[PDB]
Amino acid sequence: AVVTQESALTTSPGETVTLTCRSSTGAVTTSNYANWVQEKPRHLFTGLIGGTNNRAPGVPARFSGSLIGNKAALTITGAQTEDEAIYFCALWYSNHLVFGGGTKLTVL
Amino acid sequence: EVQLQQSGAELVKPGASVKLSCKASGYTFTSYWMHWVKQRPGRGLEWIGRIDPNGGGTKYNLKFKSKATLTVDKPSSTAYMQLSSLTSEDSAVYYCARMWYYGTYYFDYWGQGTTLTVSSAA
Ligand SMILES: O=C1C(=O)c2cccc3cccc1c23
Repeated sequence: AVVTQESALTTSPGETVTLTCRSSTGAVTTSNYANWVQEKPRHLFTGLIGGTNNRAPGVPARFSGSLIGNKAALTITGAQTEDEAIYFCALWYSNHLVFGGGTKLTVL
Repeated sequence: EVQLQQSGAELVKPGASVKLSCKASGYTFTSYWMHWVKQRPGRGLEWIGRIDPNGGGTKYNLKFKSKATLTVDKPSSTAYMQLSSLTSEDSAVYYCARMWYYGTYYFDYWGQGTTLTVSSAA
């Protein structure tokens, strides 16, 4: 099972931007418990969202999770300059976790 | 308040073993799962496995079952990952990351990371 993300996406500050997480085995479901993790420069990692839509405590409410079509999605509603980073998603397959390649989000 | 402190940089020879540590604090150690993740340049993140500090129960990525050994020490609130039969493919930065698992599964706090370089003695 292979998880694919957008390689890199551009947005402007204040705009809304959606990252996606695709499964090779088919459509992503709640039983994949999609996770989203953020990497900022200097290898600073922060869990954002797991189980599709549940935010970790302290995580800004502008990050939200959902299923759109056949994919899990991270939407950022009102992108901030500090949100410029790499976003990894992770799907659960019933006995193991698989990370996608990660998306580089640039904020103009 | 919550903090995960992983051990300092490591320099080990091919074929040897290494035990990396992850000291947890600012919370009840046994209440959260601990994961270990592998970061190599150009290869993104790679799940190694998770442990449950309550009972030591584990779950591994199949590709790392012959490679990684997860344990915990409850008294010192420290999770360990031993890597064995080391090669150059093991050279990476390894992270511990805790997870909440009631009704949903999400990571939150991640450790700073520990760098391993598998290097021959010239
Ligand atoms: O059910 C599990 C489980 O045993 C495990 C382990 C590690 C990571 C997980 C993410 C989502 C869901 C699940 C995870």
